[PDB]
Amino acid sequence: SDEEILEKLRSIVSVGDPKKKYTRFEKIGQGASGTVYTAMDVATGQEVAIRQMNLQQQPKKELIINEILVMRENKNPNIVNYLDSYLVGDELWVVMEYLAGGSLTDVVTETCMDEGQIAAVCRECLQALEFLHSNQVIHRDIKSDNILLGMDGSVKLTDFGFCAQITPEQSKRSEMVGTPYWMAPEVVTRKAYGPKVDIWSLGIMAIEMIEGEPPYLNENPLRALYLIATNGTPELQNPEKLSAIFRDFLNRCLDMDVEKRGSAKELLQHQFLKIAKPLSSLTPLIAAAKEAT
Repeated sequence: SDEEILEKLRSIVSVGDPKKKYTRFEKIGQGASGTVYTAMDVATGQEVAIRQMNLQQQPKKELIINEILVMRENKNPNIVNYLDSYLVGDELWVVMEYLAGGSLTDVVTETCMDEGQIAAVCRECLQALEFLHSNQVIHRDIKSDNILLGMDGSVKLTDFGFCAQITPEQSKRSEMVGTPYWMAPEVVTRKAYGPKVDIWSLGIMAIEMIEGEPPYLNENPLRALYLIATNGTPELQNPEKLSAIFRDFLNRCLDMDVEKRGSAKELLQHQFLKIAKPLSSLTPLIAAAKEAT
């Protein structure tokens, strides 16, 4: 009930108006997710990202409540920090830390990452996934667009609008929520998928870092899914150009047999991650992609 939803949100949020706590707002996005602004927390100095949503015109308010509750109880260095929330009438405000280095998408479409840089990003993403999976949370929409970067090269996962919480019982999901091009075959070829769908998506993200886009980006999403389900593990355009350990890492992330596919815990031990360069090695790419917008 819209009424119950407001009472639930009322219990979650901090009290009052945020217009006092933040100052130099600046409107960025304005999609259907609500209006996003950059602003400054006046008491800590921290620059933040604030999403304002008019509730009565928000579709699935339960997903928003789920998102806040999951973020609040699953804080981690590799996840964009959820800071606070406020409700002013039917206006809901969600405050997140702001990362000034844009997203991984900007980097893969505007620059050329070397293997040491790719290994670093893959490691940081796997750290977030091991943490989430160990806490029974499946992100379900892993893709470069959901990987935000700090100017210092910090790598953090965001957008928990489609996550799932599982248990011993209800250990598998079946709802199709992810972005087509990054979806694991089992999301389609069957029902009941588990945490490893995020590992598959990470593998597609690695392909993005190598080739600039996920396989089949050129195709209608509807056709991509059929291809993903019928072609299975994607073929690289120039596999010979990659080191043997990077090819092995990709093979483990993109295996068709879910049981065979690596888990986050297993992949954090992979030798490909050991060639990772310091995260600050990403700063030049981030700066280049920020300028080339």
